[PDB]
Formats: sequence, structure tokens, C-alpha cells
Amino acid sequence: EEKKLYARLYESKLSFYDLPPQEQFEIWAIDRLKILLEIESCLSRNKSIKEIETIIKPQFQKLLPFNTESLEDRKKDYYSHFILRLCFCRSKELREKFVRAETFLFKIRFNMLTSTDQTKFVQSLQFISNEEKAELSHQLYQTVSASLQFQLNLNEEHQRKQYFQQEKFIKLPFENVIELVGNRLVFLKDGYAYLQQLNLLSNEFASKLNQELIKTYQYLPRLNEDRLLPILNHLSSGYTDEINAQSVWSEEISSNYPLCIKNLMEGLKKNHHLRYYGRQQLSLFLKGIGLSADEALKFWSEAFTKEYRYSFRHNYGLEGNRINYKPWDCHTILSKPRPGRGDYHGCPFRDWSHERLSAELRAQIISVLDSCQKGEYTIACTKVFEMTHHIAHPNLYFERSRQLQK
Amino acid sequence: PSSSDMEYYYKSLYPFKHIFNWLNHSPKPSRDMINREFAMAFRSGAYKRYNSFNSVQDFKAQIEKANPDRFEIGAIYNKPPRERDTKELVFDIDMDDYDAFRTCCSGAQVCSKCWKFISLAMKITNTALREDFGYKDFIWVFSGRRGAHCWVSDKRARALTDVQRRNVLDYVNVIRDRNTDKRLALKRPYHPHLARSLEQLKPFFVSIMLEEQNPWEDDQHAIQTLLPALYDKQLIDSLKKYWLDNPRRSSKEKWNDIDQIATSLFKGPKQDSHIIKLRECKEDLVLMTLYPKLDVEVTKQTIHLLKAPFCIHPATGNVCVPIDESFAPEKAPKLIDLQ
RNA sequence: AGGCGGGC
DNA sequence: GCTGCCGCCGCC
Ligand code: SF4
Repeated sequence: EEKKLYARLYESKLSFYDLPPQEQFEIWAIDRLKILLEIESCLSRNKSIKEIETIIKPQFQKLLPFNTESLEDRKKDYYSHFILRLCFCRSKELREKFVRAETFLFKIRFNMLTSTDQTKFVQSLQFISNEEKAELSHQLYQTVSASLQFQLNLNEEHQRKQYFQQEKFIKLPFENVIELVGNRLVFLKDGYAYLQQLNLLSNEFASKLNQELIKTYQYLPRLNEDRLLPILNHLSSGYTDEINAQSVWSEEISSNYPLCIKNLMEGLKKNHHLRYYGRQQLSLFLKGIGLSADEALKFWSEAFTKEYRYSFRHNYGLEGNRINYKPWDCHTILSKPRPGRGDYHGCPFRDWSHERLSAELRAQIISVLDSCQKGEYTIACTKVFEMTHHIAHPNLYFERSRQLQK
Repeated sequence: PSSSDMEYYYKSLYPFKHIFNWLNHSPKPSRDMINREFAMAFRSGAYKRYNSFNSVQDFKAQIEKANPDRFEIGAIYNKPPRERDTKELVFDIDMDDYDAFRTCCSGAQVCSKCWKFISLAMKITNTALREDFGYKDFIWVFSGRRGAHCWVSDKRARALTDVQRRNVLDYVNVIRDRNTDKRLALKRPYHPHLARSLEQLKPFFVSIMLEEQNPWEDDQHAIQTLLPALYDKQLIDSLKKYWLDNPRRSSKEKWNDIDQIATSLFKGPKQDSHIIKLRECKEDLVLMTLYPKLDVEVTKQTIHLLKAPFCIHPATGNVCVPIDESFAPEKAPKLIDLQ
């Protein structure tokens, strides 16, 4: 009877978890929880859906096999979901985090299904008539044309028109496809959007799951009589001078600078100024290379071809509390707010496009860019040092470059 | 208006019954009124949020007693706002973002000529609200100086979440970058709304922009707001030289010079690509000059306060009246004339 | 760029 | 009172 119930509850490889299930409790909850935490970790890192799918695919095979005919793997998926409802129902923040991660897990799994299995799951969204399609044909084609070009690689207009003739449209309230409306990817008429089915199913899933978590919380005090409380508490907590004002502009000295300092000097020469973070990054670097306080004031006054003198002396520990501020290392530089238009602070290995970096660097370039793509900016910078002659401080890059000539 | 003029206005003239019946959505007082936020702005610069009113009589008596220079309408809450110590979808359109394209008025002046910018903005927004969103129950209200407020009162519009309000705004707010020193470079092909809006605005471009406002007769202004709409540097440099050699050509002449110089510059098998691109730049400029330039903040959140219809404008004395197709700012009654 | 104080 | 903006004063 239990097997027949699970055969009926899982006619599809996907479920809305509508009916309650009729060491395993802890392991199955932990294994689902690890997948949900990896999803949330990838979402917080702004990874694309395809990168997230690639990372989670091996974790599914290990921790929570999807698409198996095994009754035990199907049981593990159900019971882990319902066990996590008991864990995450307790606070609004825990419910919102669980609904978000679980709805994203649903999206990934739906995309990993075959088109046949997706259709069966939907059966277990009204198409428009051919007349309504003919009436709206021009407006529907104008809206969808760009999507056919960029998503289906249909570069020729004849091929786009032929595809559009066969293509069906779904009529729904526009409130169900707000994300597609914001991007103008759907046609709008009289409060209806002409399409996105996965977003509708995901919103219904999220709404239903949130309602069921509230119901679960209302019944939870009856369960406080049971073995389970320590595990539920623990799982819920598991979620928780040679160098002078003139020489610093010369090739002899500047050939020793890392890319961030070259970028700051170029911005200063071009704009006759640097904004706050850039002034601090460059001022402290120049202090670190041995530019005296008096020469630094000459440098800045000359470069800016009441408001500034004090700040430059303060960087040298000559004012206020007299703290001799240490020059910034790469970690510190990277921690500052990201540079925008008109800013020159930061790290070019992170902040510049591969196109700009490649032009500056022109097999060696590919090696540097591979490090950049991985977020290993100091490794990319170390590679540039070695190829042009681990460093993680602009002043160490300069000092090492000078040591090679001494 | 003096403080006594405002007392007289609220005593004898302000349509409290009609505003109450509008905001209450029923003939009988309901939670749509009892739980609605009002903010009162006073002549002292004081600003009092979280007022709420139980009846037409309570609403009238509290506004008469308070004598505010204006009040602002907020959301319907789950509890009465006045007990705090224990919304219509709205659009705002002002003239400020059209100041770079008008010559008939300067600074905070308005006339029937530049009011055509607001009239076209209302026409294009109304087309989207009716045809794309299916809204039926909306009204435009004069802001009392040089703008207009839309109030969409459809039940579906009232119940929109801040995410849905943002999506409605992002659909209607085509001109996100208001800077006139740069080409818009709008996405091609145009979305159906934007294509329809262009065809609705095109018939007005010659009569409003090239003839009545004529903003590009001034060669410095043409260099600042007409030339940056073009895509090609050689065309821009050639037009700039040609207008330096031939000063004070009208906006209509300068508009034709663009096509004549482009036809002289772009020859051979690539000419059709340049012709298409120039047409696209001229179309983007029709939209830059005449398309609705909404205030984006007031629309985004359900909690945003907006000035009530029939408020007095404190600097002009104009009543913030409902707008019809015939409306111009000179038709708005002043409180002193009504007295 | 951030924080604190004063004035309009 | 708070909020927000503008100016000044150092600090960090
Ligand atoms: S890795 Fe460090 S030294 Fe190198 S360019 Fe980036 S911030 Fe500068």
C-alpha cells in the first residue's frame, strides 16, 4: 500500500509535495540541506543558472539522486523536503530562505527533465486561437523577433518568420510574468500577456509551500512532545631623494608599478584629479615606495593642474591622532566599493574587461585571463610580474621589481 | 493664498464628499477610508503623516481644523493609521524634463504651447494603461503648476505589489536616461508599445518641435541636444561645420540638412545601413523630445504619498483640478477668483 | 567616500 | 522631533 501510494504520488519525476509521507530522518534532512545551502551560496555569488546547474549535478548523484526508478531515492526526496518543513517553519526569515532555495531547486530539476516528462508533470495556461494569433500577428512577431534571434540563433528573417508561423502563444494575466514584462519579452494587450510556463509553476509552488510552512508551524507545538527536537534545532541552526615628485612620473620608476598604480597615474594625468578612494590608494602606495611628505604635497599640487593639504599630511601620520597609516594590500584595495565611471581605484584584473586587459598585456595572456576568470586577481598580477620581468601587495610588487635591478 | 483663504476654501469649496466617495470605493464608509493614510503639509514646513478619517464629516472637520497648505493620499492599511502610536497606481509627469526642448517658457513658467508635452505624455500613457494593461478607471489631475498626476483606481491596479508596480513603470518608462547630451540608442526592433508610441508622436514632431518650439534655431543648443542624437562622428563634424558657416538655420532646415549631408557622405553598397541607422536616430530623437518622462519614485511603492485632487498650489493659487482633452493650465481656477 | 557637531 | 539638501571644522 505504501509502494502504491508512492507510485501514485510520483507518476512524475517531480512533485509539489502535496500529501504528507506515509538515522534516515537526520541523514536525509542533512543531504537535502547541503544541496539547498550550495544553491544559496551560488545565488549569493550571482552565478548564472547554467553554472549553478553544472555545480549541483554531481551533488545530486551523491546526496539526492533525481531521475531514478529507485523507490528509496524517491522516498529520500519526499521525506527530506517534509523534514526541512519542520526545521524551517519556525521564523519568517527561515521560511523565506527555505521557500527561495526550494523553489530554485524545483526550477533546476524541471529544466533537467525531458520535454516529455515536463509535459506529463504539467498534465498531472490557455493557448490562443489561430484567429486571435492572426489578428495580433504583427505585434506578436515584433515582440518575439529579438528573442528568436538571440535565444534560438535564427539570424535570417525568413527562418524567424517560418518558426513564428508554427509557434503557439499562451494568454495569461500579466502579473504571472512580471519578469518578462520588465524586459519587454512578452506582448501585452488588455491586462493579458502573450507568452514562461516554468515561472508560473515556480510561483504557484512557492505560494503553496509558504502556506504549508505556516500550517506546519501552527501544528508544531503538538510535536514538541516527541527524539526530533534536538535534530530540528540543530538543522535550523546549521543554516547559521631618488623617489621624488618628478621621478614618480618617469619610465625608470613607473616601469616598476603594478597595473592598479599605472591606472591611477593615468587617471590622474588625464583628469588632473583623483576621487577619494583613488587618492588614498595612490597616496599610501607612494608613501610606501619612499615619497617624502614634502615631495608628496608637491606631487599632488602639481598634478591638480583648504580641502586637500591636511588629508595628504594626515596620510603620513602628521595630523590628528598621528597614525602612520599602512599602505593598502590587494585584499584591502579589493574590499573598497567597486569603481564606477570616473573612478581609478580598485584592481584592473577584476575591474577591466578581458578586451581591455588583453590590449594592455599585448598563451601568456590566456593564462592571466584564466586566473582573472577564477577571481584569483593576485595570481593574475603575479603572473604579469613574472612574465614582464605570490605577490598580494602593490608595494611588494614595486619593491620586488626594484630588487631585480639592484 | 493666505491662511484665511485656505480656511475659506476648505469650509465652502473643497469637494470632501466626492473625494471621500472616490477613496472609499463604496457609498457606505469602509476600511478603504478608515485605514487610509493621509499626510498634511503645513505653512510652517511641518509635515504630519498617518492621519485617517472615518466619515465625510470627520474628514472635513479635521482638514478645516488643521488648515494644511495641502494634503497627500497614501495606502489603505490593515489598521487605522491614526492609531499608529499604539493604493491607487499613480504616475507623475512634470515639465522639468522637457525644459531642454521648449523656448515658449523659461524656468517655472508654463503655457498652452509647452502644455502639449504633458498632453502627449497623458495620451501615450493612457494608450498603454487602456490597451496593454486593460485599465478602465483612471483620471488625470493638474498638479497646480506645470505637471499632471494620473490616478488608476481599477481594483487590479489598487492591489498591485511594489514588484508589479515597478514592472508597470519599467514598461511605460522608455526614456530611462534623461541626459540630452547622449544618443538614447534604443533597443531594435522596437517593442510594440514603443513602435505604436512613435507612430502616435510622429504627426506632432514637426508642428511642436520644428515649428512652435524651434529649439535648434540656436546653433549652440543644436550642438548640445540635436547633434548628440546622431550616431556618426563624420556626419556630426560636417553638420557642425556647415551650421558654423551658415548660422541660425531653423530647426526645420537643420532637420533637413541632416539628411542632405548624410546622403552626400554615405555612398556605395553600405549606404542603406547608414540610411536605416540615421532613421533610427531620428526616431529615437522623436521619442527623446515627446515621449512621457515620468517621475519614477511615486509609482514604485504602494506606500508613496501623492497630493490630493482639488488641493491648492501654494505658489500659484491654482486648484489641482481633473483634466479633460480640452485642458490647459490657464483654465485651472485660482482660489482668489473663486472667492 | 563614511561618521559626528553647529548654522540656514 | 525627524527627515533631506547646501556650507564650515577637524577625525577616521
Ligand atoms: S593584484 Fe593587487 S597590486 Fe596587482 S593590480 Fe590588483 S590591486 Fe594592484
